[PDB]
Amino acid sequence: SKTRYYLEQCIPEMDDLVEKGLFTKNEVSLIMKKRTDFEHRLNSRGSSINDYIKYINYESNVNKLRAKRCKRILQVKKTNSLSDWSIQQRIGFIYQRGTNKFPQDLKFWAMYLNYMKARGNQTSYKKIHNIYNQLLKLHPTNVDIWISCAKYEYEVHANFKSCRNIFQNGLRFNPDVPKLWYEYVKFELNFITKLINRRKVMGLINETNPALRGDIALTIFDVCMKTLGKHYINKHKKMNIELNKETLNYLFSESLRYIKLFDEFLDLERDYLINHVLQFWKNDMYDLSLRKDLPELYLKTVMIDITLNIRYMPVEKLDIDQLQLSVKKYFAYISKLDSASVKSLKNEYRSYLQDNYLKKMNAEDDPRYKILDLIISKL
Amino acid sequence: IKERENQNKFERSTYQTKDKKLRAGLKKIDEQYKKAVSSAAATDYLLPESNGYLEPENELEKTFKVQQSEIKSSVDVSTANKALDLSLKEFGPYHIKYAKNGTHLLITGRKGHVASMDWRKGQLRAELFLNETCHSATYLQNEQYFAVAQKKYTFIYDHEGTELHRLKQHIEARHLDFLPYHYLLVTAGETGWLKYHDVSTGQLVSELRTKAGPTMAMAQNPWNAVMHLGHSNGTVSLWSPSMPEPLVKLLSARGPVNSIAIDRSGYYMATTGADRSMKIWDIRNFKQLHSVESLPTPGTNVSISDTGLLALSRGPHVTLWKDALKLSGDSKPCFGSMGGNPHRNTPYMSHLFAGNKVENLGFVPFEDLLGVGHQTGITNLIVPGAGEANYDALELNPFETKKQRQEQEVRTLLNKLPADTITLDPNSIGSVDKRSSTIRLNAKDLAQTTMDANNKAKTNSDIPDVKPDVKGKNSGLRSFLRKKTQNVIDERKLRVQKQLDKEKNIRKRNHQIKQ
Amino acid sequence: MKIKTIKRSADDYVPVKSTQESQMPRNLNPELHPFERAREYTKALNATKLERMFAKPFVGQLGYGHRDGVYAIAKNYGSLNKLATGSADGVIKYWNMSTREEFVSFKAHYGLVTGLCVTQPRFHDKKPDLKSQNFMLSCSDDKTVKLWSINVDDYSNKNNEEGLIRTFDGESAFQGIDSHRENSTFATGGAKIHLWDVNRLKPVSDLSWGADNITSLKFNQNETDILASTGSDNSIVLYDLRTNSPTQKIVQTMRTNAICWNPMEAFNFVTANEDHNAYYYDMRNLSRSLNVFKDHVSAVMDVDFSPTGDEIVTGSYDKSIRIYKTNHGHSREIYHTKRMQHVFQVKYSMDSKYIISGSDDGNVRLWRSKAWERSNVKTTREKNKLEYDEKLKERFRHMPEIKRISRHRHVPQVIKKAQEIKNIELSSIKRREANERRTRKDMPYISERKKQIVGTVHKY
Amino acid sequence: VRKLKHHEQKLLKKVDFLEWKQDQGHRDTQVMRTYHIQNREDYHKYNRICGDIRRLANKLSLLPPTDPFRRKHEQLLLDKLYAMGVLTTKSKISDLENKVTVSAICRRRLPVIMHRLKMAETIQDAVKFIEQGHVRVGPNLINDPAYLVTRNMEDYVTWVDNSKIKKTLLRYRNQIDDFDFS
RNA sequence: UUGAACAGAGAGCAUUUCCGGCAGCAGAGAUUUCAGCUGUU
Repeated sequence: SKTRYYLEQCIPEMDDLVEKGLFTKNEVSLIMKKRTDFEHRLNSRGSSINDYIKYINYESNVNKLRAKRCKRILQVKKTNSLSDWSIQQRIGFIYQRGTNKFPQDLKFWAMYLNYMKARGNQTSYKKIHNIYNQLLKLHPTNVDIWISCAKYEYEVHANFKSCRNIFQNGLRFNPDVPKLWYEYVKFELNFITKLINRRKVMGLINETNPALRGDIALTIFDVCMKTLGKHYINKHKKMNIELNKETLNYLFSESLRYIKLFDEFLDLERDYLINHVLQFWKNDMYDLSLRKDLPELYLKTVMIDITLNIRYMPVEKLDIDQLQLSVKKYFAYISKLDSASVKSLKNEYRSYLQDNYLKKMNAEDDPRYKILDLIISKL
Repeated sequence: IKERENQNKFERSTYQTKDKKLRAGLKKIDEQYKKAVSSAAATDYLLPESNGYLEPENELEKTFKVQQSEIKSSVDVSTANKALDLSLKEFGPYHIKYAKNGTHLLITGRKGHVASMDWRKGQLRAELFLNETCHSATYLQNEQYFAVAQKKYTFIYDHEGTELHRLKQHIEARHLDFLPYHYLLVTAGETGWLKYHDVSTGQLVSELRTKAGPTMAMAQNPWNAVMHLGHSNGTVSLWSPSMPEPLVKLLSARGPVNSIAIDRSGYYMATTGADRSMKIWDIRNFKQLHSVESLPTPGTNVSISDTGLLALSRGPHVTLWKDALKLSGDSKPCFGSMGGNPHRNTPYMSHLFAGNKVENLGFVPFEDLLGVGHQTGITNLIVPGAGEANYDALELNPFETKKQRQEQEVRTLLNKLPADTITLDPNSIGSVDKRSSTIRLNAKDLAQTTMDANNKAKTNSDIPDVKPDVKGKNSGLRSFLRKKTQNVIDERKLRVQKQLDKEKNIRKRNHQIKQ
Repeated sequence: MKIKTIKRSADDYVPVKSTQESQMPRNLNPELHPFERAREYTKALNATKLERMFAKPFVGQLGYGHRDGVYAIAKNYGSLNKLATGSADGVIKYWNMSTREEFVSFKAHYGLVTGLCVTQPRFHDKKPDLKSQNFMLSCSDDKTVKLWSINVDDYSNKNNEEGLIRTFDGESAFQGIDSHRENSTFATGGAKIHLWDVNRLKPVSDLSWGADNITSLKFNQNETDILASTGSDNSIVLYDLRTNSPTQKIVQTMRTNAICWNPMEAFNFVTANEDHNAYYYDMRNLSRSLNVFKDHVSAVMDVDFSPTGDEIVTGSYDKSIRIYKTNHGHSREIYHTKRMQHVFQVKYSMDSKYIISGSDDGNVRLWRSKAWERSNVKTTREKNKLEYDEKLKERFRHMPEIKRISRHRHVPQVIKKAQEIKNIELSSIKRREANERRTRKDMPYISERKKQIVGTVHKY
Repeated sequence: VRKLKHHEQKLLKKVDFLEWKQDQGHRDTQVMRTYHIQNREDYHKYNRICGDIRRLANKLSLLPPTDPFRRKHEQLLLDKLYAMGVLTTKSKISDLENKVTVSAICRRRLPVIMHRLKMAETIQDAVKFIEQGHVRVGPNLINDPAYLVTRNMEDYVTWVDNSKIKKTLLRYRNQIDDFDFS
């Protein structure tokens, strides 16, 4: 039977261990009794994934004991024999059998992947790719596995082509998940930032382009808005107008969180990216006017633009002319908006300018801070 | 193909070619044999248990001084409970038998009280009060059927205890046995006839006439299913159902042979006679190894365990020897070490059933236990090192279930071995006939042999050649003419007479020339 | 005093969970396992008896059969389940063996359908759709060779013409046909052997050895440029297309009916003979045969190899089919039926699992290549049990009653009486040869594999 | 034994653990169940006696038919067996081979006689009443169930006096006389 | 039928390339670990 075959496959390792001074024959017999129990539990009916986990833990501690015994007796870090890789091969085989039998246990899949990544020198990139291929075919609608695949390929191999292909296939399978779009934008921004800093490194060693601009991330942004809106409508499909307004509000939050990612990206042209996203939101969506449909969100976007005109610049090195231009834009927006909207926008702008400059610098310390306090009192 | 220490028991014995296909095929056969033997010996890492032992730490410590109470206190509770005592004062004495699994026990009193039980569970399968003289009982292929040798006829009962069969052909049997691969129930007794009965079909396979009076003892060789009978003339005879005469006759004792035991490997046999002599024989080579002479009292029973312990019961005593079956003279069983001589094999254990007489002995299979039947029932003695620790679940499973028993019954029935396959040597099936030619003869060689046989008459090679040097007293032609019938005259005898006359004339001429 | 006993924890032998199977401790010590030879012998004898119980070879017939006897059978070498049969009334059917029914039937010719083969035509101007359509060539005594297209439902890639594409017209009648395994060319027998092309309406070349007719053809499967042919003058002639010439000729005692090349060995072929035998031949040395297959009673009408090349199948005039291993000179199995009559075509399926036979009664039948085997997929335990049984039967085949059971077949009374008549006649020839060898001091001993050959054109 | 599968039965046609040819159909067990025979060897002792009768009848048949010795001995045997009660009639010679059975002898045992005499409702009841000391054949108490009753001896198979059974039947008919002890 | 450029697969074959010794530097990960660098063997 299968248990007998697997035990007879375990035999040559114990031949090697007895041949070296590492283990006594009785100790080998006790180890094989435990392995007999575990192999019977795996190959019988009524098994669980916990039996696989316990067997892997047992083999791991056997390997640790073997390492200590090889350090102590022979005074060598490792022998050149079968026994130093055979337990590792067995643990990989137990993981493979467990994933084949219960493919739905994502924790066991993660344990398999972590183990195969951890034994880096002995494993193969081909093996990690095969485990990813099996797992991605079995669970194509799990976004985290696609993200982990792309992350492994980006940090370990720095394979930007494979990372792009992984993200594109994953978004083909999961077009409704905002998280995968976000990670794709983050990867592309990381790639172009690394290209920019690599060009800068070259320019300092020795002696434009839409790729360096960020138009790839902008196109991913636009396709994200269309696809996420369409799939959100398909999931939740006068009342249609209310649903469209709710969809626009839902997309607005993801857009603002993309804005926060752009603000996190300091090296990139934040002003360019914010200009593009506010251009998109200035363009009408869902057959309704944005400002008329969501005046609170329109006022929020106007205040966001007015603040981010100078928010990229530090408060210590703030430009009085830029602050005056922002205040003039705020006054124009207040004139355009309703009186309650103008009052709310003025209060928000005053609070933002206060938290920017008034807490940072004193009116006695800076002569321009007195003018800022006067402008805040006027607002 | 690395060489291994335990390879010897996995080795198998066997009783320069120009052909390239044959050379490569024989090379493949030898390679596969060596690989299979090494890979079989490599599986001793997978043995789950180890045999028991009883070791003395000091020089003052003797193993035969160790008592059953001390052993029962020392060993674990399950084995202490397995050592069971049954007091049955009325219908004694009791002859005991164990199942080949060892999970069932079959006791038989002389006054007709026959019981089958699951001794470890404490569950009684059957209990019969026959009110009749009963001598022996045995289990059949399971615990489901058992045979009892009653006063005249032998009876077969099922698991619950109903009579299935009354075997009129088996008369006054005192000894019962079962061959578990041939499904043969073997009876011997007062009539001096050995009878083999097929329990599956119901046909009596063999009636053999021992011609030596009532059979005093009977054992089976588990290796080759040959029955060793012990007669009152002092000979053990070896019987096969396909032959009317015994295969081997061994002159073992002077008086009647009290008991016979054969070890599991079938290589050693122990007999006790009424002459107070216990003899250990090699079976395969048919020499005797040891002859312990003048026991204090004649040994009533011998038993041999699966590990190789030898148990001798003489009246109230039971003594066991360890490593007594070996070839060396240091392995001869003795009773006392004369001043602590290590070459003397003092008994491994001893026990006394005071005021009792041991009826029969049987080692519990795969347990460290020896069951003793006696005048008041049964006891189990704990004997560390007695039973085989590692069994095989395909052959005999002590933890067998009902459905596993049901499947194993049909499996063994399908693979029942025919009675004609029983030989002295189990490796005779598949061999070339002994009368047949050692080398293969093709058409050309057979035609050449036929031509030689035809030309032999013309070349006169049939008659012996004339030898003048050989005297006429011992001459082959003289013996040929003497062995031929006097009245009948044939051409061959005429040529033999002419050649004998010519050789006699030549010898006379040579003698005259010398003289 | 150290007292240690056998202690057995119940956890290692009785599982705690109900759902778990019981553990099987195993000890390979031979003392625990006696009677090796006798036990394996009894298993092998039970395997032979079980084979005799399970021997149920007849799978079934194809359709309703032809109106007249079946004289041409050609398998599709690309497709597993397709066949082409042609009868003596000029009717040709294409068969799906999976559903056991015909795709199409054609009233093809007016004479007997003398030859049939399945082709993959390769035209210069166009490429045929071989996924949707299959093609077959036929040749008859009405002096025609015709090409046919059949619609096939194996693939569903799409949502044409069934029938006559091109008619090749000849001067005399045609007796056999075969096609090239990698080219467009094909050859037809008859009065002269002609190499044709599907793109040309007249023969490309004439390959005839002298003025004798040619009955059957066969293209080599591996060395696809080699051809072999049978003549009515007891001759087997080889041909090579690279030299475009008839390579060698051998003359035997009687006329050979059919030829098949080994799929696995480019230089071996079997010929069916009127000797009641079949002969296995090496192309390089035709002075002797490799093997003689001797079990038939009347003339062997057709021969086919297994795709693995281990076995041949013969169909004869004694209304029987016989399967041979290439090693042994006698048959392994005989197939017969009261409804079966003279067998003129046997083919061996591309799976090597089935045998297709066409008979004089007009029926095409499917048989198992091995009668005791079954076509289900086996579990692991069943597959191991069957393999162990086969190896044990092979090991103990040499035993008397195992041989007695294994060689037993029910044979028709006519075939059995003819066997004993041939045995008596062979014994009479043996005593006459013994008397001749007694009379003559030095007589040559001629080999059984040499006896059938009258001569060869090119000496060795 | 579980039920054999189809391929197993063909290889195991002769296998049977419960019916053997030497059992002869369990005819002995059938007869003992019919007539409540307690001893196991009673059927075989009766069968040996029947075999002696049949062997003697066969020898008398092989004698010539118009033999005074043959006719006298056949009539002697017929009269003796009829007087015992084994043979119901004396008409035919052939009854000495056809109608001599073990069951014919077992029908002359005491419990079967009582059950036919309506003394007991079943043969088993008659057996128990015999062992319990209720039955006398003449003045003699018989506690052996195997005791064989002759045609003449049928007329004295009666209840013992002072029997609770006898008192019960007399009390049922309202004819109990306590002076007679009942 | 062949050539060239491109995109690959992990799926075959070969290696008489290098690495699974040691010392040291430095980085990163979860006090240890990890690969890498510089020497040496």
